[PDB]
Amino acid sequence: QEDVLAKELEDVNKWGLHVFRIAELSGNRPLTVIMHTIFQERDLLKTFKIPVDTLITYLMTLEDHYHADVAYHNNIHAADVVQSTHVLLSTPALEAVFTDLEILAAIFASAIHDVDHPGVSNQFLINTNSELALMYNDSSVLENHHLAVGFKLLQEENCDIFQNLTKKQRQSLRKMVIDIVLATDMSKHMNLLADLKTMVETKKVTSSGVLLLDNYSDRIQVLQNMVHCADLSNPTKPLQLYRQWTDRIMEEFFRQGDRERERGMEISPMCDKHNASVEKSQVGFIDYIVHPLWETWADLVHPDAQDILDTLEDNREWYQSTIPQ
Amino acid sequence: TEQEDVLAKELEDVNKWGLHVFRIAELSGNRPLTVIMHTIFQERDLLKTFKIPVDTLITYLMTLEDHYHADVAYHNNIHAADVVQSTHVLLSTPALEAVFTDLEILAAIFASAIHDVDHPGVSNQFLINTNSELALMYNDSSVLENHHLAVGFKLLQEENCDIFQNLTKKQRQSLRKMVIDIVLATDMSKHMNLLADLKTMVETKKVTSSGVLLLDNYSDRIQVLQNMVHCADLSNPTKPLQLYRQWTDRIMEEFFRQGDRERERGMEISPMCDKHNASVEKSQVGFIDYIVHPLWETWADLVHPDAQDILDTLEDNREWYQSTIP
Ligand SMILES: COc1c(O)cc2oc3cc4c(c(OCc5ccncc5)c3c(=O)c2c1CC=C(C)C)C=CC(C)(C)O4
Ligand SMILES: COc1c(O)cc2oc3cc4c(c(OCc5ccncc5)c3c(=O)c2c1CC=C(C)C)C=CC(C)(C)O4
Ligand SMILES: [Mg+2]
Ligand SMILES: [Mg+2]
Ligand SMILES: [Zn+2]
Ligand SMILES: [Zn+2]
Repeated sequence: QEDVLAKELEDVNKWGLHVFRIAELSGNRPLTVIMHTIFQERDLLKTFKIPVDTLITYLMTLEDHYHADVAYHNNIHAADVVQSTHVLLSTPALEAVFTDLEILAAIFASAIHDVDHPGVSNQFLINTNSELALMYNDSSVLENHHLAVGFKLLQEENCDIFQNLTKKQRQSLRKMVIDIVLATDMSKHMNLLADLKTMVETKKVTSSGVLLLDNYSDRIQVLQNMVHCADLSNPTKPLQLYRQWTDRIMEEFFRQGDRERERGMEISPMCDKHNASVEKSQVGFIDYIVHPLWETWADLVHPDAQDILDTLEDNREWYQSTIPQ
Repeated sequence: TEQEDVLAKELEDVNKWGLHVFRIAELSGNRPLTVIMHTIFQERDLLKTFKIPVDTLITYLMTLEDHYHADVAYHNNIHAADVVQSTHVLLSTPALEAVFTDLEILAAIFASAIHDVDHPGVSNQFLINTNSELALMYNDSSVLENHHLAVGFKLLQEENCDIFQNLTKKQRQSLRKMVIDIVLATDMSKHMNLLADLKTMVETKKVTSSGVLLLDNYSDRIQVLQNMVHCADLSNPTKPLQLYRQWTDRIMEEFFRQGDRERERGMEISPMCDKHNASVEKSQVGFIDYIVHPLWETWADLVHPDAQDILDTLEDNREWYQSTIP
């Protein structure tokens, strides 16, 4: 059975990894085993002199701080964004374009980017005068918290996986992770996409294929949009995976609407289990958010994302066909 | 009481640049922030306008004042009172008459009162470099300024402390957003972009048929309030010299104590923090020339000629410090 876990991990470099099976077979440890695998595969353990036991200790503490009773924003979603970023980092149109530290940053950021998520939105936290929104002054409330927790757990006993980075590497990695995770805030999607579009029209490439990014500002924009794409990758996965993501996000939204209802609060979009339209919402979210983003990312890495974009467009067509006339 | 008669006399100056804020601190039993805020709320009729019970106001003010550190030399309750009172004067400038609502006036004054609460006496960069809990909480981004906001709003929830209890929901929400926008703008790492934006507004300035500044939209209104409180924060070099000198004594002591901690730890000592390699006079001239005067000249332009005397004092003080360079 550990034998079967080992076999599914052999797809760690493929879009559409079997992450829910990996979660079941690993004892609800998909984040730990997928991060462990990606580090071994990318050889970051010896590139950055990380004790393997310290890696595992940190990964397990981190995974423990994802909430088991949150339907979508839990450790399976984290493991899925980690493995998804890992794939997008290997696109030929970006090969060896990022340093081993820029690679460590995007993967570490992916792993911590929703840690300790309570399963309600930033707007809910603001409207209920939550401790979180009070702490963070209503600005990227959750995303600041994910960062703070993800970095704070490094200080637990035998958890500092960056202990053998130089102090300048540590400060560079820290800034990059903060910049990336703060960019997962959906209220920053449109600016982030506008920036990605600008970068596509003025794009420059070694005509032989590989992309040419010269200054940090553009390279962090690509890592921000990359982890953002990974965060928004469910509708681009094989349909049986995507449908499971949809079930969970709707269950999580519906529980938030139940909390807004007990409180007499207005019910947020897609959180009213008595007035929902699950399929129309997915088609809508694809049309206005997910496809504009992934179309621009495919232009950026042309044609390396074509097998990702086709799947997204297949999944949009299927969902639309579940809506009667 | 004799001492209260004299405190009340000094508080008659609350509308004047160069109020004796240090005397008021002494005369009020180390309550300059409480007494100056209370005086200003009475002066602007804010307790009636927003139905603020006087006992609630005093209770909040005293709790807020308590959360400034009495053992920090500059970023303490006296600084807070001074910035409140300077903002109060700047709000009353003729070029801004009837521009801002009572709620905006309330926001600017409240932001000024809380804008450094629980300041530990060390810079953002120090808190980042020492991997402090604060910098870890706030991801190295406006670390202190986020903290001042969080503490200032949290204390409103203490027993009989919610001075905004009778605002409407919409009023509370708009006040909260404006205050956040203002206090985050006190982060000195935002100064250059803030001043560059203020320059643009001066260059494209619109006035009304009455000669008063015309502000069409939130973006321009909050930008003026942001720079107003930022000017009040950077107003020490514009005050009468005997006040300015005491502010300089205090910032240097607070900077020197951070430099000792930096030296204890083998860290490079931050600018102006090395008591063995300091040039107090030259640093004040440098700070005026590169930061304070560019700001105050631009603010003076925005409200021309309302602020000419403040600018003249700033330039006199600059010349005085310059004249003392050996
Ligand atoms: C309220 O606006 C909508 C909206 O009307 C519909 C939305 O539908 C979603 C559908 C989703 C998911 C969504 O993402 C939640 C999310 C993602 C990233 N960061 C925060 C929240 C949204 C949405 O986030 C989503 C949003 C985005 C919110 C903003 C402020 C731009 C996640 C997974 C799948 C299965 C694709 O369905
Ligand atoms: C490191 O940069 C310097 C610097 O080299 C010199 C500086 O001199 C100051 C002198 C000061 C004060 C300073 O302000 C500290 C401050 C103010 C507002 N918010 C945060 C810090 C600085 C300074 O803030 C100051 C700074 C920091 C500001 C910027 C633009 C990054 C405060 C009071 C008086 C007496 C006018 O002397
Ligand atoms: Mg998130
Ligand atoms: Mg400050
Ligand atoms: Zn996420
Ligand atoms: Zn200040």
